[PDB]
Amino acid sequence: PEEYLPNIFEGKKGVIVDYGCGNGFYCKYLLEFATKLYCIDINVIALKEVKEKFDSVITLSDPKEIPDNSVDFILFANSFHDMDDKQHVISEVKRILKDDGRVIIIDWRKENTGIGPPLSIRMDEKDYMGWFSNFVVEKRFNPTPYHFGLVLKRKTSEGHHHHHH
Amino acid sequence: SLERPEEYLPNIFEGKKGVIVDYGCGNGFYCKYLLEFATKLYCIDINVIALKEVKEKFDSVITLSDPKEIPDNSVDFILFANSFHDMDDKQHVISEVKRILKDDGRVIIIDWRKENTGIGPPLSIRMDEKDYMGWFSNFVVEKRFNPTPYHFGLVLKRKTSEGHHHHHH
Ligand SMILES: [Zn+2]
Ligand SMILES: [Zn+2]
Ligand SMILES: [Zn+2]
Ligand SMILES: [Zn+2]
Ligand SMILES: [Zn+2]
Ligand SMILES: [Zn+2]
Repeated sequence: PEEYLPNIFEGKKGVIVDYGCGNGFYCKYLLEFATKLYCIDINVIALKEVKEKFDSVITLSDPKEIPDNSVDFILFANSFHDMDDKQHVISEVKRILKDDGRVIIIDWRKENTGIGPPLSIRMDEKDYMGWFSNFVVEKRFNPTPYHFGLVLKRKTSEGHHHHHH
Repeated sequence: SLERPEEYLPNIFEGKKGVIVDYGCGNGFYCKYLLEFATKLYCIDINVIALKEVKEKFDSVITLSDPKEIPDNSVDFILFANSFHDMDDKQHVISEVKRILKDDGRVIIIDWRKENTGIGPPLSIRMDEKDYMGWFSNFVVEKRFNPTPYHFGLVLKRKTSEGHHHHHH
């Protein structure tokens, strides 16, 4: 995790959102790069466990109170596939992310791996880029043999720019 | 500046730097004074642009439309500075005040006296001590102070309770 994360945040420390933190695994690895760190999760127990370890982290049930055009990186570590309200999620990601921000996807490979979650709930790159349709992949990486990783960025737009700042 | 908060805030906060909430922060007047005392500072206001101006000037401040995302039993001081009397959902506000405040937390009220002082908001919308304690009825006044000659000021603590303590921690 040290193996791959620094490559991604190496250049630019900033406002990070751990979107669907559950486990709380990735938080310690994000704190080193974070001016502010938000952890968002619908599960209240999971949020308590994080507040108990890490007092500086802003815990939220939902991204509503994250200001518009304020976020540098959003991480979905194994979290998006079973998240509720995927449309609302994508819509909030677009609102909170700066024009120059990045979305980081880490999820299980769409293969029988033996461990990890049920195969029917798993998504692959092509599935992610259906939901994240205003984005394009900028890098790929391999967190473990059973996972994949994307770093995503907004499609360059020429139309109007209605994204509020 | 009619209000000179350097003259009464320190006496309140001195012993006890901590988690503070400016509830109805509006103007954002009190923020610089509260920053020198807050381990965390939350600013709450329904007015979306008022919050914007607070964000533009004070980046450590956590701005919220509402106190929902503030954790249970996590707060030391809550300030209501000229803000309760016209606040929406007063019973929802008291309820949230009770949920987020610690057992030993304090509520600070500053508001306009309920007489015609010429300056200030219309006399009809104003509340005195007695009005405040109808809303903050699980609390008692611990100290009183006079921020200005047109304002009153209270420091409030929770009533001591013999019974159950259902307040989640
Ligand atoms: Zn715990
Ligand atoms: Zn829904
Ligand atoms: Zn934009
Ligand atoms: Zn402004
Ligand atoms: Zn209402
Ligand atoms: Zn309690």
